[PDB]
Amino acid sequence: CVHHIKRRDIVLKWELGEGAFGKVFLAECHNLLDKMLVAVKALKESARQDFQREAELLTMLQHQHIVRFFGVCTEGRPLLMVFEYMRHGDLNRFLRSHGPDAKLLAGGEDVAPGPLGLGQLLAVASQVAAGMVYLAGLHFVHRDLATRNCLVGQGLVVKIGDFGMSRDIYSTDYYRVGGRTMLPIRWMPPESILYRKFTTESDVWSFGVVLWEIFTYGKQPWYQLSNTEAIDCITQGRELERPRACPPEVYAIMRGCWQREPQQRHSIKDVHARLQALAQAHHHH
Ligand SMILES: COc1cc(-c2cn(CC(=O)Nc3cc(C4CC4)nn3-c3ccccc3)nn2)ccc1-n1cnc(C)c1
Ligand SMILES: [Cl-]
Repeated sequence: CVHHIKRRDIVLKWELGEGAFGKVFLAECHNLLDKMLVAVKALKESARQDFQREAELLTMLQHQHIVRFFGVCTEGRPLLMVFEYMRHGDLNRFLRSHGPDAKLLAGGEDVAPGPLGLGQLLAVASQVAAGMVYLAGLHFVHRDLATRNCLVGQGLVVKIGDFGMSRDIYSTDYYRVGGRTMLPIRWMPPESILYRKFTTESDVWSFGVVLWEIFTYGKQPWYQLSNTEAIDCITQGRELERPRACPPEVYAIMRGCWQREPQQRHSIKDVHARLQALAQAHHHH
């Protein structure tokens, strides 16, 4: 039940990013909800079946913390996928520009430049956890949860996607095991690195790594290490250090996501419930 969009109704503004399989542009869309900003993904190239499967999946996935999908454009070439426009771009970039050095990075006119506070970091964390609760409820395995795969809209609205253009400007976040198989090893637990076992339990481990990215203002996990050294540390069971901005109670949540046995990891629903309770308790303080 994929919604179709006339090519005449899409006005491309500029190219945001490019990957091996697609191109993402900022665009204007007419008669969707007159003149609306949207983000358009163009299919570069089998590929048409993957595009069809994705469009169907994105029409079915509907949640306030999953990237909004408006439809496709199958009239002519390239094939297009229309997504919502999220002003603040990807969450990794957003965290890096609203960190301890935000004042140095800020434009002269930027509103109240400075590092995000605890309340804001907990609201970002709780929103990503809510999206992961929804996917787990559908028995859907993301396999590449990371802040680079989240978008931030005006009003600190956070939504999860799966971009693969992430595999271009964030090519350093992937390890090539062979051919075209790019693994986000720094976000993966030992069973995924060793045997490519991806489940809702390997996604909860990645959510723990997302919490660490959030509380370090977007640092790359294991940044001190090469890909082979990070693989060795993870399989040996080394844990990421508690971030300076991370309260001990948030680090206890990360540790719950990082239990060695996948079945011993806390469920994403309990992780979200705990994050939502900490965000509520801090609201007025
Ligand atoms: C990086 O920025 C954007 C990048 C996209 C975008 C979208 N997609 C596809 C995409 O997100 N796909 C997707 C989402 C999911 C959900 C987690 C469950 N699953 N899959 C999925 C499934 C099977 C196979 C491949 C993917 N790729 N790029 C869109 C807007 C934006 N942007 C906005 N605003 C701005 C300024 C940019
Ligand atoms: Cl602890």
